[PDB]
Amino acid sequence: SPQESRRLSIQRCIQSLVHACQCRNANCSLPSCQKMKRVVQHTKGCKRKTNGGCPVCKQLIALCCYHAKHCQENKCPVPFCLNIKHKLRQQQGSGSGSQAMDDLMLSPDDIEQWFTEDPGPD
Ligand SMILES: [Zn+2]
Ligand SMILES: [Zn+2]
Ligand SMILES: [Zn+2]
Repeated sequence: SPQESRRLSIQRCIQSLVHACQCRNANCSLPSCQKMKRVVQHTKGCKRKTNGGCPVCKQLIALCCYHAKHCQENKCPVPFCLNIKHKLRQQQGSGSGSQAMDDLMLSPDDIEQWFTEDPGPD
């Protein structure tokens, strides 16, 4: 199924995201660690975050929201996860399922563009 490949790509980026948020080795050798650290340091200093119109915060929110549904830690390292878990425990309570029942709202190859074609000089 294409949903398994989609879940695998999203899980690649979610593991890279939680890794990047807990990575005390900052100038790390992992490829997606450095890609996630760029967008995490960006959004922490941003003023147009998803609610406004920022595409990098919105694209980071897509993977952080997919992550937060499954995450169960008291104080997880991901910046948006805590906020998303609080609103989801208030609204949904029971979280989300697996594979065929997941946050399938995005393309798995497009997540690889979100960290390559993001806002900057040209
Ligand atoms: Zn790292
Ligand atoms: Zn932003
Ligand atoms: Zn989390």
